[PDB]
Amino acid sequence: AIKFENVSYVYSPGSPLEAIGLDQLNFSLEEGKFIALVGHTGSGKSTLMQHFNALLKPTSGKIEIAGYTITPETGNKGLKDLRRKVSLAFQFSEAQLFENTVLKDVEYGPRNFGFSEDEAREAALKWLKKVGLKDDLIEHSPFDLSGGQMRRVALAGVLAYEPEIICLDEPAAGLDPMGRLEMMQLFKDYQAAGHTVILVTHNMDDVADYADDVLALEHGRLIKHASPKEVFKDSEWLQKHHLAEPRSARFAAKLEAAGLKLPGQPLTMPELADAIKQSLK
Amino acid sequence: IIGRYLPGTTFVYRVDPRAKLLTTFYFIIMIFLANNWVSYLVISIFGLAYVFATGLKARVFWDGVKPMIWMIVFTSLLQTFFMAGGKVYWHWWIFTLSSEGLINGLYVFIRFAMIILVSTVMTVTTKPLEIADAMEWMLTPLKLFKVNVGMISLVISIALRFVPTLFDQTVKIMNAQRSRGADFNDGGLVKRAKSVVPMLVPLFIDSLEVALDLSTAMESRGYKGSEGRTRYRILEWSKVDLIPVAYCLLLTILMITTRKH
Amino acid sequence: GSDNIISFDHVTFDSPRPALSDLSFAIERGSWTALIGHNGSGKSTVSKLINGLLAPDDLDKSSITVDGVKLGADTVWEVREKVGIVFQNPDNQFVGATVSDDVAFGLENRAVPRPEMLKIVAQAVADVGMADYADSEPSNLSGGQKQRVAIAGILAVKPQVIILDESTSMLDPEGKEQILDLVRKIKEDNNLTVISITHDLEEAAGADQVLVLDDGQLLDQGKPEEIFPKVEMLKRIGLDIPFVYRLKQLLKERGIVLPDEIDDDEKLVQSLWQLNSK
Amino acid sequence: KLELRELVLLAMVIAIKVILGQFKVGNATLQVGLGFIGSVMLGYLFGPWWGFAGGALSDLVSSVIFGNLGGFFIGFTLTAALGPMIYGFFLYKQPIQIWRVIASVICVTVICNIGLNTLWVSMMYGINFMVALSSRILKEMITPWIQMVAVWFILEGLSRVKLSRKFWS
Ligand SMILES: Nc1ncnc2c1ncn2[C@@H]1O[C@H](COP(=O)(O)OP(=O)(O)OP(=O)(O)O)[C@@H](O)[C@H]1O
Ligand SMILES: Nc1ncnc2c1ncn2[C@@H]1O[C@H](COP(=O)(O)OP(=O)(O)O)[C@@H](O)[C@H]1O
Ligand SMILES: [Mg+2]
Repeated sequence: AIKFENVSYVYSPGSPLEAIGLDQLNFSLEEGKFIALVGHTGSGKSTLMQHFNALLKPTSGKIEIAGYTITPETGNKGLKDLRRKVSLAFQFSEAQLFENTVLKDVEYGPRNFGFSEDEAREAALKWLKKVGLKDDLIEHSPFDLSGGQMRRVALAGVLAYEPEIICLDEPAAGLDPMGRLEMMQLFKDYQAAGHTVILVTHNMDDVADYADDVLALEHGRLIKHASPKEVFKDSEWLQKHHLAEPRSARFAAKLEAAGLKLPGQPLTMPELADAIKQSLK
Repeated sequence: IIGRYLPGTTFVYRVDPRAKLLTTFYFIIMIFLANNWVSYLVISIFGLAYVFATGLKARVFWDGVKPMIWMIVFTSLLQTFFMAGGKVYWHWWIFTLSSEGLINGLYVFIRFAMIILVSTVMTVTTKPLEIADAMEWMLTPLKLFKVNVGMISLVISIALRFVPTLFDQTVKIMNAQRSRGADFNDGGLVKRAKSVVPMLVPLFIDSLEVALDLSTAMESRGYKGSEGRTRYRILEWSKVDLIPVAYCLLLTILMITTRKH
Repeated sequence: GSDNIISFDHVTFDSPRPALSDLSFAIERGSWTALIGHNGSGKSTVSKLINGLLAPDDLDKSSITVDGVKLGADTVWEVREKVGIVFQNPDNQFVGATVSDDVAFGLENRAVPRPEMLKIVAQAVADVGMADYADSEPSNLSGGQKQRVAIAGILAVKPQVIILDESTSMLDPEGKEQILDLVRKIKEDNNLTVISITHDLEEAAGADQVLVLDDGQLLDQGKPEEIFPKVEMLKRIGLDIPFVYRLKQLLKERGIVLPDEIDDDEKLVQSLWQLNSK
Repeated sequence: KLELRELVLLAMVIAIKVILGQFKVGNATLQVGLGFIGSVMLGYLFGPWWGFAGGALSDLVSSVIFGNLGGFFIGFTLTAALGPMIYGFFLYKQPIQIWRVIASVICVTVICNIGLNTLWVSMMYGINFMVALSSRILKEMITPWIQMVAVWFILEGLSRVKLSRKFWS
């Protein structure tokens, strides 16, 4: 499980430039669910992301994650075992590929966490098969690849050791629709395997379709923490807090403005189609 | 740690950056001429006047001198021991505190202090873009070699713009590598040496892509070489620039008469 | 009268597959022609080839003409004055040390006297919504602000064609909307032609003409209301079906019958409302 | 000479050297600055003479952005320009070998770190040459043996990068 107590992060404590990155946060994320972290630009999503693996340590806060406890005065020793269980993929993670070989780059992850020379290789091939990258592209340089293939290699690099908690910063930003859907289904299937996925994204359609919990930030302050069918229930509330709503929800709102009833809350396209079918039934 | 300029309203802030840089260079050159107590007193008075004329708190000078105080102390004491002479106050195997040794140590400390203070005054009270413009202006005489100083100025301008960006990219790359188990300060000599590659190779790739994108962007906007281009950002003189001209010139007298010929 | 016209041509950077192959299209004057395709379809090379950065492999049968002048090694730096491109990455193209210097880079390159440069730069910076940021450093600006600076710099030299090469891909949705609205306002005011290169079809939904590319070949061209309904072609080459047509396809599979001319969601919702009468 | 794209790459490498000048690696008492790495990049990629330019400008640029608290002086600029010149002489187009790395590091630390830097510190601060050298020689005898291994691994990585689709040769 993941749990925050009163947490604050202040950039450059003291100093004339003292920006409050995070405000008083209090939430608990249940292990094994899909969580989508949403908010406008500059809301502190990246700081909250980095707080998970103790890259950024709190200021007057307590974090309980993967059995570990992080406090403002904790040291850098022992974070090697935390970063094995809680792993973060940053935005444009394809920029981190540096190794001589695709396979070597994928297995650079597990090897750092004590994997043997055979276990790391087997995990690396397994996840290279899973991410969709085909076989002959192995033993190639990571730089002699397409953008989508480079991103697949980068994601396989951080999924290769099976971390319990994975936090993804806009994983499918620039991919094709087929690749985007493939990556989203990969993360959903990883979540269905018992692990926890925390997604930081601006796409509300993905939040409606896949997320089980929605974590809404505004100016470093947690404004809402609930299921997607409750975060997107009030359009004016979303507009006030710089939050967008699903395109399916927008169409549902327009149809209801035309007067046609729609049972439930059609946040995704199959639900909208079924709602229309029931309305005209 | 990027950015050391501290805004202020005193007349030093209005001096043209070229004149301020010339004053710094000339002060460093003139420090070479100090070899007796009179000349060191003269440079001390002039440097302290230049420091007070900025209006800055002494804390900025102290912060500037902290990184080198160990070097200053070690150099001063070793010069004191190696140039010992005259009256002896404490004698050991090699350590011999002496009047001439203390005088030489004081001289070395004064040279260190005033070089550091003049450099801090130049750095703090000038915007980085203006220092860049002054440095590009002082590279003008190289045109007698027919070297394209336009390319030199363009390279300096582009490099100064991209240090803040590439630094943040380096931080991002280190964080991305650390998130998957990389250790950048542990593991002994060989592992520490190996750990620099995960930092450098993606940074070099980013530099390559930035170079290609910026070259295309510059070529598409009409760039065809430094020959035949006007300027938007210019440096222009004023009356205040007569202050450094006198301040140096007067100094040039007070040293020459007073130094031990 | 067409602004850009290209006769069939191909370019190779050295590579077996040419990036383009017999590409041939015409672009009107005062249009919002939208260029869409795959991430390896050859759109960026088209953008770079319009202003003369790249040259066709056989000049004897290839032809590129912008604003009535035919592109050639001698004519480059004359077509490049009439068309400007805003590239994908906001900060990689930011060359100046400040906003004013970045805007003034293009005028410096043309040996404009400084007294006129000051006025032109001030007016160009005021045309976009960044009048007070005339001294901000590149690192103090967001992606949308840097794209505004790029558009202002392009607008300073007064081009006749603006090519937005996936300019809004790396911005937040509100930044995307703000930049697109700013570009539309500038196009209306200065009477320009805008060629928008984009991956998602939402931007192309408002275009006056749509060009779709695949493997370096022009697969189809026409109005967005006639390109989008061919959903099978869009799915074949892997492109995002726009919202209304995708929803109409789902209603088709659900058994609901709608006219094929249905378009932007207001018409769709009113069609469902009129169907609800029975 | 260098085309526009190569000039922008030279500016990128200058910025990389300036940034690496601020990065230290080591324990609580023994720390080595990574600046030498940048110098190798200026010698391996752009040759002996252009690296010299990249050596000089990197000293100006850093002094502009991080402050030259060691005194605004042209001798340190000459040293920072002379380093990459030797690195380029030893490593520009030749295949990566152990003896080239050894020789380049030794020659750079003998001519630039020992010698020129000691001479200019002595001239600036009035102390004679032996006083300046005795106050330094510990670092210039410890650091090169680390710079050797670091340069070997950096050259391996950069040779890996150069032979790719990214680099435009
Ligand atoms: N410098 C280069 N050398 C060789 N081939 C290249 C180079 N740059 C691109 N290509 C190739 O040329 C083809 C055309 O790519 P292009 O850049 O036109 O695509 P795009 O999807 O329009 O790009 P963008 O995303 O920038 O809009 C691709 O197969 C690409 O891999
Ligand atoms: N390196 C930094 N130094 C100081 N302040 C920062 C830094 N990075 C971010 N901030 C501030 O902290 C807040 C958190 O922003 P961020 O976490 O980047 O939000 P997002 O991830 O949504 O862009 C921002 O409003 C920004 O002003
Ligand atoms: Mg983010």
